[PDB]
Amino acid sequence: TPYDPLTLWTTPDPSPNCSLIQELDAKLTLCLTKNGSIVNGIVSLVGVKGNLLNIQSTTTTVGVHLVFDEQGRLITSTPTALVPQASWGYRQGQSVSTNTVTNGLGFMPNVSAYPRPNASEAKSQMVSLTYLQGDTSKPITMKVAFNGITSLNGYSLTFMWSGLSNYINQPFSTPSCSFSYITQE
Amino acid sequence: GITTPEEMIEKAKGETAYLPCKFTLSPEDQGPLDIEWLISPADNQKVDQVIILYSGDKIYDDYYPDLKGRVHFTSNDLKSGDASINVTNLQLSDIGTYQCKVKKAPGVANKKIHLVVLVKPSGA
Repeated sequence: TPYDPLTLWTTPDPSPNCSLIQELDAKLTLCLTKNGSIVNGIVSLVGVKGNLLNIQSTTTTVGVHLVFDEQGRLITSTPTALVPQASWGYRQGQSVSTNTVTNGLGFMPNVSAYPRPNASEAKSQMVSLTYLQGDTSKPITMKVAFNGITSLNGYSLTFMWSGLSNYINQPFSTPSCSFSYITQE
Repeated sequence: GITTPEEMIEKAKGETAYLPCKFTLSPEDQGPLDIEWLISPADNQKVDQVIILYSGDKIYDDYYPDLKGRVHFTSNDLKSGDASINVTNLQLSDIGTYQCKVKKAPGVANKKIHLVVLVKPSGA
């Protein structure tokens, strides 16, 4: 196989691929690898245009969602952060394969473990402390919610970087942040 | 891939620099076309700063403030295989490594150009 069926990513060095506040104003690098019932994930977000380059005084949180359908295939429409033309799929070299994901449920967060109506439940969350800029003097929290911004028969991943309130005139930028979850299949 | 190696372009302040980036596409490269130019200024510590972009059949500029209005793709048909750009009225601040990334999943290529700007002509 030319591609790796155990990995779904945005490629290592994606181009601005999100229009969070304004058109293509951010780069979301996300890689998901399936290891049995657990997905090892590494996410990273950085502002490249507009307010994301200069965190507004009132901003306390910056977040993105990835909503998938019942086959685990990403849906490129609000509120999914990645734009329609953005790379997302099996890994093939430093790029993405053009094949459609046919084992998508292997990467989706398990709904029995994280019921769609349970996003507020601590268990549907993996919360950690990290640092803006990667600067240890600028602590922030990262919360990953599982299936909280769902449909039905659908799945989702939500990433919230909070505690930004006290960080101004700084571009929004996170370190590579790790996380994991039990898989649907 | 891109048709030219990593090169060094030496120009004089005020002149215009032509940064060539021509590419060929493979039959396999069936994904959407993305062209991104980044820059790592010599004067500061920033690296891989987005300069101009071609995504979803549209051009997006206005990313790097100091280079505002002085960057444009040279070709009127990028898809044909030419991602080249021009940096007009060069300033000493423009010195740095400019990178051209041309992507068509699964295809990906990049080229690095080290642009040097001299106060007055001569590399003699």
